[PDB]
Amino acid sequence: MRDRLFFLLSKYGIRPRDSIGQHFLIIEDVIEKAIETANVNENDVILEVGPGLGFLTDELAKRAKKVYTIEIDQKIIEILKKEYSWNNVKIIQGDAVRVEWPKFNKVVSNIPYKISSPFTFKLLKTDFERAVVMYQLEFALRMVAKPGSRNYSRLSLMAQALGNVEIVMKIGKGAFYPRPKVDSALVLIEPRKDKIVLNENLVKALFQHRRKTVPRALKDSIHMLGVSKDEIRGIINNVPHSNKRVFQLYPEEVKDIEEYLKKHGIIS
Ligand SMILES: CSC[C@H]1O[C@@H](n2cnc3c(N)ncnc32)[C@H](O)[C@@H]1O
Ligand SMILES: O=S([O-])[O-]
Ligand SMILES: O=S([O-])[O-]
Ligand SMILES: [Zn+2]
Ligand SMILES: [Zn+2]
Ligand SMILES: [Zn+2]
Ligand SMILES: [Zn+2]
Ligand SMILES: [Zn+2]
Ligand SMILES: [Zn+2]
Repeated sequence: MRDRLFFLLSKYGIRPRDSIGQHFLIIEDVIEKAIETANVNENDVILEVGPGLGFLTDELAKRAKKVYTIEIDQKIIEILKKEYSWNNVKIIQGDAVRVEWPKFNKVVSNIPYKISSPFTFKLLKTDFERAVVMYQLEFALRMVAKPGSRNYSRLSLMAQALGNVEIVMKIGKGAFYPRPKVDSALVLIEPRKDKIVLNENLVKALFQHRRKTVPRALKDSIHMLGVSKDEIRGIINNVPHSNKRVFQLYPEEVKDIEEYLKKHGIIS
């Protein structure tokens, strides 16, 4: 399967990456394991991103009703059309972060690592049942980080606010060409049944400097928006969870800051 990649790459005379965050999955058992973890059946409509040379895509097309696969490289698409004969796959040309997504109930995909963050935020705001995606292990660990831990960040918060996230297994670096410098991780995401929907400008504001207390953080980001300090100082000194640093906040605690600011005219 590494061999099949080498033969496809030479056949079309193409180099195995345009960019730095890109690694082809080349173990059949990790593919079949992503698919079994996702429970892909003949009724499911799947989104995939960065199909590469169609290894995962081919397996998804045997099992699902319909697959949409988003690919940025027009040269890769010409190869997927020549190399495969799928009735039920729709290749979409574009940056997966920018293009409109189709309706899908599931995602099964090895994410190019350069887009791990924007893809994840975009997905969490989507109506899906289940997603099984490959990331770097550090990024996956960031996604399951708990409030108050050192790697807890905007990503962690939103993942916990909107999803249930488990790392299914470590994936060895041996399993990609070219070999990454670190291991990847098979990650399951389901939407929370009881989502905590937070204002994105607020969260962005707060975690611009997640090391600050929540009063410092709110005062700085709202001054930056053009508002007098004196106009803001009182309202923000009565903000809930003021004894916390931003990186210690549960989604539930952000929600109360939001409703407090909403009530006091700041966010609208
Ligand atoms: C899965 S890692 C490599 C594959 O992802 C594709 N790819 C890389 N970046 C993006 C992107 N932003 N949107 C969609 N496909 C991408 C590349 O063209 C390659 O086929
Ligand atoms: O299993 S990882 O350490 O190669
Ligand atoms: O190049 S990979 O290690 O992100
Ligand atoms: Zn096939
Ligand atoms: Zn790091
Ligand atoms: Zn599980
Ligand atoms: Zn100033
Ligand atoms: Zn609190
Ligand atoms: Zn509360």
